[PDB]
Amino acid sequence: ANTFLVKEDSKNVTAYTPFATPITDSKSDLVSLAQLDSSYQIADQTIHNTNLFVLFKSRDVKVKYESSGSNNISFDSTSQGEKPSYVVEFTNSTNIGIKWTMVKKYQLDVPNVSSDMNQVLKNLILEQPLTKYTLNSSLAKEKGKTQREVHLGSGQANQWTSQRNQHDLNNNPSPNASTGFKLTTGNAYRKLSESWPIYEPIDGTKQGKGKDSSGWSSTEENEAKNDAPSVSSSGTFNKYLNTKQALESIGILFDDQTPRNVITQLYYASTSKLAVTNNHIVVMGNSFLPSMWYWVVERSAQENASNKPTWFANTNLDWGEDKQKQFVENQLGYKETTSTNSHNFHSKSFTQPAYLISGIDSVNDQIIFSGFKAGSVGYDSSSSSSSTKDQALAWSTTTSLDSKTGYKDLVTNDTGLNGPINGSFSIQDTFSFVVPYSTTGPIKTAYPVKKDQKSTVKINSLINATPLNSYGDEGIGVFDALGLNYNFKSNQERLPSRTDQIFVYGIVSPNELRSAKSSADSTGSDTKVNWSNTQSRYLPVPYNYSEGIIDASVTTFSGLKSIAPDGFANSIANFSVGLKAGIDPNPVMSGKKANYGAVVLTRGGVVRLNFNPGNDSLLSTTDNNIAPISFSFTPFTAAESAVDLTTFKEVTYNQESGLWSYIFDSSLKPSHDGKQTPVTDNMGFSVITVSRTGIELNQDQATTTLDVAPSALAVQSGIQSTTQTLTGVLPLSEEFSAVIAKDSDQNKIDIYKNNNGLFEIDTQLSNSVATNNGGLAPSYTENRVDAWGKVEFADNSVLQARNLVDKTVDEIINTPEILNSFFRFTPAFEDQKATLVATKQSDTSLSVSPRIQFLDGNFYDLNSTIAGVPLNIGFPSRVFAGFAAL
Ligand SMILES: OC[C@H]1O[C@@H](O)[C@H](O)[C@@H](O)[C@@H]1O
Ligand SMILES: [K+]
Repeated sequence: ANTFLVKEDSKNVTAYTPFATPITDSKSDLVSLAQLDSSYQIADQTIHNTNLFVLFKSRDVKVKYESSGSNNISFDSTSQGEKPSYVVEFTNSTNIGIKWTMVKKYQLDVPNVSSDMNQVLKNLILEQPLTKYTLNSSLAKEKGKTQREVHLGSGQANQWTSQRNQHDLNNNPSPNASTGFKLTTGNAYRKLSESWPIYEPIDGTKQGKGKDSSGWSSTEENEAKNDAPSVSSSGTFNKYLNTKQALESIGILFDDQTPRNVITQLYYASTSKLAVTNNHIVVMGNSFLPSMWYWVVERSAQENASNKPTWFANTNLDWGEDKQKQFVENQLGYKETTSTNSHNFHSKSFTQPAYLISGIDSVNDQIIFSGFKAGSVGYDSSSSSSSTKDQALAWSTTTSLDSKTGYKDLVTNDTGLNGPINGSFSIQDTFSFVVPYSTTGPIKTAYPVKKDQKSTVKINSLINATPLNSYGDEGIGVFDALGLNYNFKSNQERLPSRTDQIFVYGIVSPNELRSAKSSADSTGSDTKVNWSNTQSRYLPVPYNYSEGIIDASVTTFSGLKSIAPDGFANSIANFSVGLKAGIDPNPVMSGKKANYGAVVLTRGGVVRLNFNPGNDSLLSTTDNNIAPISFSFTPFTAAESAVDLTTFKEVTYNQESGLWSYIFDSSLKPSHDGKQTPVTDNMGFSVITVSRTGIELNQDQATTTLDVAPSALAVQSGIQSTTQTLTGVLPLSEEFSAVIAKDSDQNKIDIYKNNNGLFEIDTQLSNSVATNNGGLAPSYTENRVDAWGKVEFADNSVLQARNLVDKTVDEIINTPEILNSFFRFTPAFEDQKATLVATKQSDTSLSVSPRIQFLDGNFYDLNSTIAGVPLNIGFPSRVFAGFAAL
């Protein structure tokens, strides 16, 4: 397709030429054409093999979770909420213009619930979602019991050394290590059948009700409402933010002022992104809410099937080592043959149940994904003298200082594997949050349930709204979240978490997508998928997005000062958006296959994912000292960091340039603040351009293997505005972009020109391109250097003067270099090219008409079409006469 598809609104897609003009009648209500009702909106769209695949979801959708029976998750079929999300394949049925017709329609059904799964879902609890306005202090949660309070009691670290052997804690130096955080204050935690509030606590260390749902609605909700009342009032906001409009902006659904139940929000968020292969449609969730499931649709699915989603809790990833998997699985909750009705994901042999998915794409017949591990830990829901009551069980898993430095060794270090170990330690006359070693034998970690309460205790599963496991308001949590934990060695290597701020990526083969479909369709007990072409990576938020961190008074989440420039009030929770794959246009040594990669934005930088196209694997190298070479992180400068990542609108890739274009649109900002103040900086847009860097695979015998990861560079391109409403950005070429925007209520075309890496508006080219006189393409004027340069034809007297009269028309016509001498071209931009096309008119004469490059690098002439429609640009023709018939 010689066209650009532009989503004009939530229902309509219009086809645009490279001249930034709409193809007449191309505008299509794809919702109406999918035979869906007006409550449906376009979530995402992609081209595969010339057909258009669109993901729809409905603002009317209602889902319920019933703890008993066994079709536990269903749509609310009463009223009008039986509104599943749909993928639709459209094909263009005309050779002239655009007429979308529906080919195939696929319903995304609610997930199956096994007996085993439903025992976990029963007491599953989920944090209220993170917004734009969530503060470091909002996330902060009350520090839980120490490891020795849980095990021994109110009863002294004098008896810590005598006793740690009777509680499986041999040689453990960390009696004062935290066992997690309290669920009586903080961000609201709610079951699948409950609703999140519109209120966020300013200090979650004091003002939340956490999971104390019943406390919230009888006591604290009234307080929050009087403090933080929705705009018509104006309130004090001493204690609570009100983020209703910010919740709406991230796809939270509402019955008036009340958010719909969690299961509804999960389903609605879960149908956000699609990708398409020869055999499959894959649907995944957005970067804003955790998702617990994803669809694998078989494109052959009969004309009307219910395509079942696969649980992530049934989807085993390779985390890079078996050990990196154990760290995640051990902190999911208490496993035990001995305990009763104590059901969590770990105890029921499930794996990591939730991700904050960056996006999904396809290259060749492979699916590529990335996301953040959503924090998931056990909590103690006991009712009576249980010490950890109403407490989440979570702990830093950050590698000790003594660890073998060399990635393999850093990430497989035993520190905090089975339970708590870090807090604070003064070695010599200096200090560390990290345990200084990994004596009388090997150091032991144990799960913070004391031996006696082993058979009585109720440890259930929760899911956090961010990539942090541990919200506890201690020093280590800040250092875990911000990447500040360093060894004291030679080359001073950074010590990673493997539970907090963990990024996940992979490539998924068609067989691997087939097992997921088989897991989703499992009768009875849960079937499992293994995805083996996957990795994880400790990816903290840049420490320089915070201020005033003490060391040389220890700062925790409740006092940590955000200066985060990227649209988030918080400086501790990482975020990712716009994963996108592309084939490298740069040739490879022959007998090897084309290179491909993907990129994704995270807070403070771009990540490059590197694949080996030989066998559609993660790129790797033989040495385990150097870090999985499938991942590279390049930090942003100030200009990239100033971009509000919550305004991400779309990402395209151009195979000719080998460049990614990330579009940001400020109209996506919410109407109002957490203080209910109208947001006024919602005008404008921004483009970030991503390019590959480093030595790429298979250039020459030398680079058949690599021991340095290819990476990417994100550059705020110069294409931005604080004044215009965006309609679209057309990346015509590496040298040019067209922006369609409105100042008033009509669409204006701006041409941005790339000057040595920086895009600048070119007002003369803009005026040339915009002067199309209501046609599809820029006008042509003889006397003007316009979008088409300027052509001056030689006079007819050049034939006689050059003794070309002694040549025939047929000779001249088969000598392109003679007929390049019948004009002088002035280019409008450097290296714009032009040739003359010749036509015999008689035995003695011919005409010539120019063929001229536009900004896209394509040649146009009298016969040019877009979508089969003649452009009728207005190129001249010139007769030359007096040639011989020899
Ligand atoms: O158990 C920890 C203790 O080890 C002993 O050898 C020292 O007396 C203390 O300085 C230290 O706090
Ligand atoms: K011209």
